[PDB]
Amino acid sequence: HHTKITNSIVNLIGNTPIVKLNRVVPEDAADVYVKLEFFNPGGSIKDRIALAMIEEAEKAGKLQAGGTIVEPTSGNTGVGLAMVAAAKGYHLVITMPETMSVERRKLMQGYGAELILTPGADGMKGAIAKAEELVKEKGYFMPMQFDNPAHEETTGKEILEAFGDDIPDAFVAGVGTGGTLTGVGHALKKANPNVQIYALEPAPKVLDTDVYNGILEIKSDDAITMAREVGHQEGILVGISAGANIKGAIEVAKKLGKGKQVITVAPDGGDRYLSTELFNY
Amino acid sequence: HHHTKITNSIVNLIGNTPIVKLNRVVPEDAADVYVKLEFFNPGGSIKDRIALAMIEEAEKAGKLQAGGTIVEPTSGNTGVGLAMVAAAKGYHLVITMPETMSVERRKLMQGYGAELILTPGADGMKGAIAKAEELVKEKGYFMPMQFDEETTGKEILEAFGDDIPDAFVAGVGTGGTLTGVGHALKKANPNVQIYALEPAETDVYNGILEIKSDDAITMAREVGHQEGILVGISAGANIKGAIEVAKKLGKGKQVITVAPDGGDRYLSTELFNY
Repeated sequence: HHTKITNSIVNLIGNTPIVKLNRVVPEDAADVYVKLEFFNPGGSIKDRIALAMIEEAEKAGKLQAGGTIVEPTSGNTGVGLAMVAAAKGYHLVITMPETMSVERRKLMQGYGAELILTPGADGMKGAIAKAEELVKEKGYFMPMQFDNPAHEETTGKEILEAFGDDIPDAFVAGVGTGGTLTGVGHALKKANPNVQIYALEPAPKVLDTDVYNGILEIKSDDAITMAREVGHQEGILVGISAGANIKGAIEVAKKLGKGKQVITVAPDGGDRYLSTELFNY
Repeated sequence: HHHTKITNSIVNLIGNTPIVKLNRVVPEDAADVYVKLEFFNPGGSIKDRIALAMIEEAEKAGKLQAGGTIVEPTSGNTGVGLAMVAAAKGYHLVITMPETMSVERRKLMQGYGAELILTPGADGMKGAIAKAEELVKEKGYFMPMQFDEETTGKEILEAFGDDIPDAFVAGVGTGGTLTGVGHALKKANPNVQIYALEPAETDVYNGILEIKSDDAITMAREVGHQEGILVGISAGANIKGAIEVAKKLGKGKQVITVAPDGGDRYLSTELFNY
């Protein structure tokens, strides 16, 4: 059956659908499928990685029932975690600059996260320190950031779940640091040694490429064009970052050729870009 | 077996938003309450699957051909789902609407390649209906008729995941959806009780429920906090009604309701205090 009945919201975390593109892909390319992460507020790969870390903390005794998660976070990262935290039944404390995520914080608060606004003057440093202080002072559990070195097994399984156990010939995604992408690269590589992993960037900033086959750069105007094409032709209203990913995925698809599979991700919907030249008309 | 779906087409997701048990807000001695999370896909509603069903029926009947045009009137929160559906389907879509329609909603519709025809703001939905009807009469475009079949039934049942509850609760709307749902569910289970929710002020509804706005907001906040599902006010109203029904049904039975709206849409409102 197409409509899923599930006993818990937690089963949905990072489990947004993976959808074939049927109109914008060249006839001679690999198939391009897009994980529609923008569907569901806790619907990203990163979100299920965050759920994994929470489960592994339970397993390692480091977080017990009616405990508190503390996290120096912002954006759709913090929204995802707030979703995850409330889904799992834990009190969540988010520390952030007062200057960061006007209204995106109301989203976090909507999931019953406790927000601690740190002074603008320090930025992220002030937020990190306050979280660190809260660990030291209140005995809250702070997730280790994925990017920094100092289980892998549960991580891999969780990533595989977010893929629906589909192992592509190539995966293409945006990066913050590249941390998430590295974890994904590792998990996919376990299942297919030949998988190609591509970081996508817009047209200091220095990536760790150890697990990557390629860094792809996409022009902003191209990202917008691709997004509009997906909207019009596919009926999936993707954002600019999604559009950038789709454009990248197609490039890789043209190289791979017929009968291969490329997976990419749509982190963002068109909704977020109402002010931009995405919505001309 | 697998939680992430791999799918060949976006069309397969239309009306197929997940049905999720509430685990915290419902008394243990009540029926279970499940909520169709319609807001977690832009084409994710029951109404959207109904619209796809109508399109497929027109296709099969030849009332809509390849390279044909769908025309539909719209106002308020309505039109985005259809635009999704049409672009998914590969057809030209013409949407008629009062010039008083949200620029936001319009750009969304345009984002899916919809052609917008702005009808006089003074004539509201009636102007939009007449223009749509005029376009049917003039150019032979196909109008769904989603405004104030055996395969219809089956498609509604698919939007339920073939889960037939003891009770279903939803907002009245214009009439369309709730009527169709009530027929398909009663055909499937003659025992089913249907409840129509109204804002506190046919043969299909067993009961009319009224839920005060304050109640709706409180419910929605509790769902956000306790369940981790950021629902809107109208969802809150539905969940409150569902629980009331659930309390009367008792342990071992099932209430299905719908979340039409996310919390997102209400950042201005009493929902976001703090």
